[PDB]
Amino acid sequence: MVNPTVFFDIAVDGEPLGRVSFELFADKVPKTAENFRALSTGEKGFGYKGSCFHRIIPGFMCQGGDFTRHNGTGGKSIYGEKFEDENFILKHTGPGILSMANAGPNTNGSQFFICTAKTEWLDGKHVVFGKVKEGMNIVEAMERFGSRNGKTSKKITIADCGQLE
Amino acid sequence: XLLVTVGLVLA
Repeated sequence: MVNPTVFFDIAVDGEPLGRVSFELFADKVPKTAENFRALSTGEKGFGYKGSCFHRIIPGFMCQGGDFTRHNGTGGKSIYGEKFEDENFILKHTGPGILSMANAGPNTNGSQFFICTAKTEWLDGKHVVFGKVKEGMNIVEAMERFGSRNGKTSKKITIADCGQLE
Repeated sequence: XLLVTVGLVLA
């Protein structure tokens, strides 16, 4: 068993920026890691390709994963619309942590965020399931288009994504 | 504030 690695190719108003790859901790949170892995390959017939990062707050995080409404209100899991908080073993310890957005206990869908700082106030409330493995410099580049209120100044999209390993 | 929610985004 080896944890899966998936990648996103990021574009800024259609111009390629670069590739970010992620290691998913399927050994600790198998169900949450599976959900993100299948949405990155698009194998259930829907997923992250073509979707955008709709909320980026510099020094905090980049949020995305709404492939239905595209505006921060949608997305769904591969298990139905929402699923349970699998566990909170891992914490939001620094830059590069991959975690699930939600609207309270047991409401995980497809929306996720990549932390650019330690955000310990989300520990025990948001399930951590991966980390940036390569491409942290592309995540830093993405922050330049965010704002204190979250609106981005450019359209940041997942031009392509898939599983590497 | 600094939350990451889906639906009602708070301060």
